[PDB]
Amino acid sequence: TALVCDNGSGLVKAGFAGDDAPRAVFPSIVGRPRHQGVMVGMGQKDSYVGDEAQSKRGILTLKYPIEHGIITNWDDMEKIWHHTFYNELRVAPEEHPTLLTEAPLNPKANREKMTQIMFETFNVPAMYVAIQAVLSLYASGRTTGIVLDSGDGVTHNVPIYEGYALPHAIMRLDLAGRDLTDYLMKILTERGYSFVTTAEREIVRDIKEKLCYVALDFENEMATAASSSSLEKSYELPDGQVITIGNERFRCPETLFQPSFIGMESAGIHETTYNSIMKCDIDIRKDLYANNVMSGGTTMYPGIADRMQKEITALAPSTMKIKIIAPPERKYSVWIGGSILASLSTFQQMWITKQEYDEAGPSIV
Amino acid sequence: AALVVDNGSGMCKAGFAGDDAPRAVFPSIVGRPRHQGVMVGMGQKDSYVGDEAQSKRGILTLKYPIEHGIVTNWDDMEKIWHHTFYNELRVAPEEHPVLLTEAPLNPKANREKMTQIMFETFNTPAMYVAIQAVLSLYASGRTTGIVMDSGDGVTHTVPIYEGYALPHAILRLDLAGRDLTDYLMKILTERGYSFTTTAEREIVRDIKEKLCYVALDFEQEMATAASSSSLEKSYELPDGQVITIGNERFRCPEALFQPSFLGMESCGIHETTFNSIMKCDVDIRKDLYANTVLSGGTTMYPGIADRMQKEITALAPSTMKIKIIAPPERKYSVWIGGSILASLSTFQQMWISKQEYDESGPSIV
Amino acid sequence: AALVVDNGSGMCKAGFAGDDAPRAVFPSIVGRPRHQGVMVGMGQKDSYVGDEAQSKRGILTLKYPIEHGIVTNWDDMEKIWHHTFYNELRVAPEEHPVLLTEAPLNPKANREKMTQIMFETFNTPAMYVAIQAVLSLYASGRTTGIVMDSGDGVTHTVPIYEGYALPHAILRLDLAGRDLTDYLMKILTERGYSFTTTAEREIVRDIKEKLCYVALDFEQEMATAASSSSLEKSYELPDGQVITIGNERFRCPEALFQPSFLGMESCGIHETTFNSIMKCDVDIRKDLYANTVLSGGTTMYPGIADRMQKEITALAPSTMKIKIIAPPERKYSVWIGGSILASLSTFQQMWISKQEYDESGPSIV
Repeated sequence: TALVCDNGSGLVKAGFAGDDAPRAVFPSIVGRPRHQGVMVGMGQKDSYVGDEAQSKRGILTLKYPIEHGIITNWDDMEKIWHHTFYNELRVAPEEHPTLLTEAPLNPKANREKMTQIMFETFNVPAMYVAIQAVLSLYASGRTTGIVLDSGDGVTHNVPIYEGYALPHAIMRLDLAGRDLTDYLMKILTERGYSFVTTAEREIVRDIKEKLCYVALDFENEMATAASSSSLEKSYELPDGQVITIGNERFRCPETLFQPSFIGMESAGIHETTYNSIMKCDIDIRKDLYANNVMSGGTTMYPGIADRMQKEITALAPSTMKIKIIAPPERKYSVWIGGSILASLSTFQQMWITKQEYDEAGPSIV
Repeated sequence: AALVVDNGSGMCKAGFAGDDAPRAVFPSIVGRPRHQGVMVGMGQKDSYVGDEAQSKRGILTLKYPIEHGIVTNWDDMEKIWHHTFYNELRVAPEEHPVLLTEAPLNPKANREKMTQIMFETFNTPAMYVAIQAVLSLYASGRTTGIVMDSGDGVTHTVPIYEGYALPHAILRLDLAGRDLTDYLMKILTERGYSFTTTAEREIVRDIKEKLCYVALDFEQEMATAASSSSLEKSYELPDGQVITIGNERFRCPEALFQPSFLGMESCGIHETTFNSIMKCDVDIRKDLYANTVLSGGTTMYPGIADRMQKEITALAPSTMKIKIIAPPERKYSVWIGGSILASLSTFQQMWISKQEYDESGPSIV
Repeated sequence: AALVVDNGSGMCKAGFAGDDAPRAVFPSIVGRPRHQGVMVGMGQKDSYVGDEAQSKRGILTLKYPIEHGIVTNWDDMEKIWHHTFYNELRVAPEEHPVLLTEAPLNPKANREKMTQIMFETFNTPAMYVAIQAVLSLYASGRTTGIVMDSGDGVTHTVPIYEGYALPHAILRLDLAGRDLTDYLMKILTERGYSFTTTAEREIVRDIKEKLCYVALDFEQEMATAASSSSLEKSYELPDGQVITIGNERFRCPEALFQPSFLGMESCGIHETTFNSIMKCDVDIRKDLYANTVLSGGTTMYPGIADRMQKEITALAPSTMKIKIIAPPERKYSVWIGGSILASLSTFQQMWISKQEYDESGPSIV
């Protein structure tokens, strides 16, 4: 049984081929001690990764290595690719062909850095790297179509004709889950609660996952929010201090459609979907909109699919009937797309072997 | 069973002698695979053709081999027939004698060239090259008459005497399909509904069929359209605007009768008819005016017949019955007429066989 | 003196008739005030626009009013002209007639809507609108010919007959300024150059202009680069180490002729031009070939002229004298051709007068 790993900014997803649900599923944090120290039971470690890092947080500084769908630093990444295959997956990489994910339109050196490292350090008999959005479209049973794959780092749009992405029209919008968490922090503060730490960044991303809803309309909602507490959700902080959340519960996910609110001059998601298809062929536009597909983290919200239809349904070319598929299991989609493909009795001529590396080197990726 | 292959200018039809609808229908396109630049490896098959080539497009050079009925280029046209046999009907031409379509106003040297290729390269047992309109009258169960084809870019009026065309009078006029569709694009430019070619030109064509018709009288229909609301038809999008087209619907067919609308020099389509008839035999003339028959895609406008019968009555001697025979299936009349023809046992006493090619060569048809 | 307003998709150009070079040249941007929160208010100037908006940026939702020579919004755009008048040229258009320039097959309703805004909102005495390319053929000193424009967003190949564009041949191909540079970034990164998303996209653009060209033959330029370091050019960053880029400099512009590098389903800058010309009149063609002009910024890669003369000679029949004119100033050519037409009084007895909008209304364009 071979390995599949959808890494992200915030979330790694990993395991074996053909397993329905993933084995390793963990926050890409590496974490440094704020003092030298060893206490009881276990000798001192240099960094803490994943879940280890998430519990150690207060006595750490936390550092993420993947930003915006790109792996910035590799040192940190190895500490994570250790925490998979050894800690979470509980095997030895030696027996096991591995698949890692990649960003729609990742630079070449980066990709071949994955291929260098996994063949040297983790020494796997075979590796594959595979493009996130496409693997989602696969898990969703389709050949052609357009994906919105959004996580803590990035939202992409990747138009696909017949199992192939059209690179020229990929939108990579740098507004996503991190931008939506620190904003939710900022606006809960702009209700009237004092948020302080990067741990309280978890408190907000929790409210973000549980209480939020992509405003089905923006203006109709603000009117009812002003008129009635009816929209408010109570929230027990780990303190016991029951707070409130009301108009912000839509003001936060809304930033996907309007970058105006925070910072950028750019188009909101509805415009980038439509816009990427303007950069695409007319014949296929129809098969692209017919099958919009969603994955990642920052797709997971209430209202967002319903919204994603209506908002565009005002913009596309004259025949192009739309339908926004956000598979309910969507976070794991890429990995389901990976796992099954990686189990395919065909796919054994699609892996890169360790031998292929020792003959030809990293640029084979 | 023998073949009928109706290579309409952009769209080849095929099948067998004795069917009621064409058994292989496809775009007569040859795709030449390409990216220039000295690509190190291209792919399989030097030319694609047909519905394959339609999907394959962006990687092929797509062009119709045919122009107006005429083989422009014999090489990529040969690939059209090569497709018909060993791809479309999955047949073997050495077993299967083929009726071959030829346009109104199409002599001599391609017949002469056609009989070469088909008897040497594709070793057909026998063949007959046959005028598109001359079979179109056969589908309508007739033999004397005048048939009017208008397909994509061609009108055609062919004075048929007894299943024989009188070639000098066969008119071809530069008015059909596109010249009405790009003109209909220019009709939706006063208001106007954006399509241009980015590339909703197809949707313009799509309006043409579903929502346009013929004014029996232009003037009373103008004032009646100015009386609004019943003539206006919504061309809604499953998306944006519920666009409304009114004046359009009768405006665009009218360029057939008044070449004022498009700038082009023409007598009316009614006078095209007259200028086949009066150029020929007189003892057949109300047998022409009473076997005046229609063929092709641009004939199918709902109201042309009532308009035609009238508009020829404005011209012809009083003492002639104008009787506009338009068949129900006038899109495929040529293939049907060919099916009937190659269901005559007497088509054996009629086509040219292998024998007569190996003796006479090219000029035999 | 009357006006000429070259609203190139991200950069407008304005001024008068008679002037050599553009008199107001600016980022076609109109920024709305923003911030969200909900607070006291804002107050002054509901849209800061032009370079005022370009300095502002991170305080205003700036947006791009055009994309692919298609106007994306009219409200923002109206304020581009209003800026042009009462800020840029400091003029009032009720005195000053305007000339405007659009895309080759700028969508129908965009042309008209444009004029409405100019005739009732900005009440011009007169206006001549036309296609950006037609003017650029007049800048090129021609009347008949074909223009292959490549700005930032899309190509256009416009068969102009005697100062008139023919829309049925005019093709538009999504290969331009962005698409070159986004590749060039992905191709610097093999050496780990990695400017990614700092700010240095404009530096990958600075490389593009200052150091790139088009290989004459490709495979022999490959071996020539592989004999090293006269083809490489070193590069000091605004702040940063001297880099060296070699193989790049032709590899990226080749990719106008080659879509496989970008990974796209497209024809090459040479062939789309061929397929544009063939759709034009058999006769006019001789001097469409013999007067291919290049215009727009993304043609500017050195070597393209000798390259493209050869490249069309790979595709066109030998009986026509191929001769690619490319002007040294192929950014300003559309305002130059603009100013040529605007300095010609025959077009005074020919442009859209206010009175003709009082007669015909929106339809007049």
